[PDB]
Amino acid sequence: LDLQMQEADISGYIPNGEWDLVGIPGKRSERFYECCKEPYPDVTFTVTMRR
Amino acid sequence: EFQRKLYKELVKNYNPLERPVANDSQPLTVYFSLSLLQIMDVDEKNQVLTTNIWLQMSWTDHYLQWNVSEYPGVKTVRFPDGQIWKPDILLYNSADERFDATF
Amino acid sequence: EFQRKLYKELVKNYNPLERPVANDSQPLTVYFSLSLLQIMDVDEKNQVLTTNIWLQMSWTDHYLQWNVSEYPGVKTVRFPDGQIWKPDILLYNSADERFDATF
Amino acid sequence: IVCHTTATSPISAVTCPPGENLCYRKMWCDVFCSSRGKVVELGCAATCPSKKPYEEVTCCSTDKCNPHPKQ
Amino acid sequence: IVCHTTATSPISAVTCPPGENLCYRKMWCDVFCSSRGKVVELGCAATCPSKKPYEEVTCCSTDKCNPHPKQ
Ligand SMILES: *[C@@H]1O[C@H](CO)[C@@H](O[C@@H]2O[C@H](CO)[C@@H](O[C@@H]3O[C@H](CO)[C@@H](O)[C@H](O[C@H]4O[C@H](CO)[C@@H](O)[C@H](O)[C@@H]4O)[C@@H]3O)[C@H](O)[C@H]2NC(C)=O)[C@H](O)[C@H]1NC(C)=O
Ligand SMILES: *[C@@H]1O[C@H](CO)[C@@H](O[C@@H]2O[C@H](CO)[C@@H](O[C@@H]3O[C@H](CO)[C@@H](O)[C@H](O[C@H]4O[C@H](CO)[C@@H](O)[C@H](O)[C@@H]4O)[C@@H]3O)[C@H](O)[C@H]2NC(C)=O)[C@H](O)[C@H]1NC(C)=O
Ligand SMILES: *[C@@H]1O[C@H](CO)[C@@H](O[C@@H]2O[C@H](CO)[C@@H](O)[C@H](O)[C@H]2NC(C)=O)[C@H](O)[C@H]1NC(C)=O
Ligand SMILES: *[C@@H]1O[C@H](CO)[C@@H](O[C@@H]2O[C@H](CO)[C@@H](O)[C@H](O)[C@H]2NC(C)=O)[C@H](O)[C@H]1NC(C)=O
Ligand SMILES: *[C@@H]1O[C@H](CO)[C@@H](O)[C@H](O)[C@H]1NC(C)=O
Ligand SMILES: *[C@@H]1O[C@H](CO)[C@@H](O)[C@H](O)[C@H]1NC(C)=O
Ligand SMILES: [Ca+2]
Ligand SMILES: [Ca+2]
Repeated sequence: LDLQMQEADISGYIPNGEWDLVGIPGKRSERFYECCKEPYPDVTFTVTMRR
Repeated sequence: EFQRKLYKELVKNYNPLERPVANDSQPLTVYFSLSLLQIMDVDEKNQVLTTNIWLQMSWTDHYLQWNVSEYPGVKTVRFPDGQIWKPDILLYNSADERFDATF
Repeated sequence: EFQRKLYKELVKNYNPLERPVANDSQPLTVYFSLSLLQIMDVDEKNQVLTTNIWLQMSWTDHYLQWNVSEYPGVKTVRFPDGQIWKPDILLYNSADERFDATF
Repeated sequence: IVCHTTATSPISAVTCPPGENLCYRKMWCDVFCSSRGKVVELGCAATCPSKKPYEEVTCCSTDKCNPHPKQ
Repeated sequence: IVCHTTATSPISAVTCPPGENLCYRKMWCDVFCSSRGKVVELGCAATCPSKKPYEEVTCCSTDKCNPHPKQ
C-alpha cells in the first residue's frame, strides 16, 4: 500500500470564534523495522492554531 | 438494462478481502488527502482535539473495469461498504470511544 | 393471496444498486421537499443548529409496476431499506457524529 | 564519516556532515513488535543521544557500523 | 461584451450589462477534486475580483474568453 499524500482543503472552513487557523500542512513519513527492509508509511497533518 | 448486466458481471467472483492488483508483488497506490470544515473543540482537561473532516481516498481497482461502448450510458457504479475492497486507513491517535469516527 | 404472488414477482431479479430507469442514459427525477416541526437548539459555542425535520423524497421506479386488475385489492406495497433503491440524498453540512440522522 | 540513515527510503548510505562523527541506531518495541519487530532509527549525531528507558542504542565511530539487522 | 456564465444551466452565453466589461472565471478544488475536478464559476464583473489563497482566476476583456475547459 504505497500511500501518497496530496494537499489538504480549506475551501469549506468555518471559523468558530475562539481559534484562528494558521495552517494545516502535511508530511509523509516512513518507519523501518527489524523484520525486513520494506518501509511502513504514514501521513501526518499538523493543525496549527492561535487563540 | 445494461446496469443489471454490469453489476452481475462485476461481482461474479469478486472478493472484498483481496487487494485489487494484477500482480500481487507490485504495490497498490493510494492517494490520501483531507478536507477540514471547522474546529469543534480543543479540550485541555482530556487533551483532545475535536474536528470535522472529510477524508479523501483514491485508488485503482483492476477487477472493476468495463467497456463503455458495450454498456451505453453506464459511466459509473457505486458499491456499499462490504461489497468491495477499501483500504484500512485510520487515525492512529484516535480518542473517540469507537475508534473509527467515519460514516 | 395476491400479495404473496406480487411480492415474489417484484423481487424476481431486482437489484437495489441499480438506478431504476428504463433508459440508463436518461435521468431519474427526484422531488425533494421538507417538513420542519420545531427548533431544538441554536448553540453559538459549537456553531450548531439542532432541528427536527421530516424529509420527503418522491421518485418513479420502472421495475416496480403491476396491473391492479390482476391483483385485486393490492394497491400498494412497502419495502424496507435494503430491498429497493433509494437515492443518496444527505446533508452536506451535517455535524451529527453519525452523519445520517435519519430513521 | 559515512553513516546509514532511515530518513531516506530506500535505506541509504548518506555521507555525514562535519561535526558529527558517530553513526548511531535506536531500537524499541512499538505496538507491532510481535510481527514487525522493533523499530529502527539510523543516523549520524554529534554525540550519541540519550537512551530512554524503553529505547536501546548501539553507538559506533566507524563507517557503516550501523546497518539494518538483515545486513 | 458577451460573457459566459454559470448561474444559467445549461451554460449560457449571456450578454453582460453595462459597467462590467471583464469576463472572468474562478476555479478551485472542492472535496470532489479527484473525480469531478476543480469547480468552475463564470461571469462578468466590474473589475475581476480578489483571488483567495485556494482560488485561481483567469481574467479576460474580450467576448467569450472564459469558456468551460472542454470548449
Ligand atoms: C510469521 O510471524 C512470526 C512472528 O512474527 C515469525 O516468527 C517469529 O520470527 C521472529 C523473527 O525471526 C522471531 O524472533 C527471533 O527470535 C529468536 C529467538 O528468540 C531471536 O534469537 C532472534 O533474534 C533476532 O532479533 C534480535 C533482536 O535484538 C537481534 O539482535 C538478533 O541478531 C536476531 O536478528 C529473533 O528475535 C520470533 O521468535 C518468531 N516467533 C514468534 C512467536 O515471534 C515467523 O517466522 C513468520 N513466518 C514467516 C513464514 O515469515
Ligand atoms: C476515471 O477517473 C479518473 C480520475 O478521475 C480519470 O483519470 C484522470 O483524468 C483526469 C482528467 O483527464 C486527469 O487529470 C489530467 O492530468 C494531466 C496530467 O497531470 C493534466 O495535464 C490534465 O490537465 C488538464 O487539467 C488542467 C487543470 O488546470 C487544465 O489546465 C489543462 O488544460 C487540462 O485540461 C488533467 O489535469 C488525471 O491525471 C487522471 N488520473 C487521475 C489519477 O486523476 C479517468 O480518465 C477516468 N476514466 C474514464 C474512462 O473516464
Ligand atoms: C510480477 O512482479 C514481479 C516482480 O517485479 C515480476 O518478476 C520480476 O520481473 C522483472 C522483469 O520486469 C525482473 O527484472 C525481476 O527480476 C523479477 N523478479 C522476480 C522476483 O521474479 C513478475 O514478472 C511480475 N509478473 C508478471 C506476470 O508480470
Ligand atoms: C436512450 O437514450 C438515448 C439518448 O437520448 C437515445 O439515443 C438518442 O436518441 C435520440 C432520438 O430520440 C437521438 O436524437 C439522439 O441522437 C440519440 N443519441 C444517442 C447518443 O444515441 C436512445 O435511443 C434511447 N434508447 C431507447 C431504447 O429509447
Ligand atoms: C471495447 O473497447 C475496445 C477498445 O479497447 C473497442 O475496440 C471495442 O469496440 C469496445 N467494445 C465494443 C462492443 O465496441
Ligand atoms: C392489465 O392492464 C391492461 C391495460 O393496461 C388491461 O387491458 C388488462 O385487462 C389488465 N389485466 C387484466 C388481467 O385484465
Ligand atoms: Ca476548552
Ligand atoms: Ca444557546
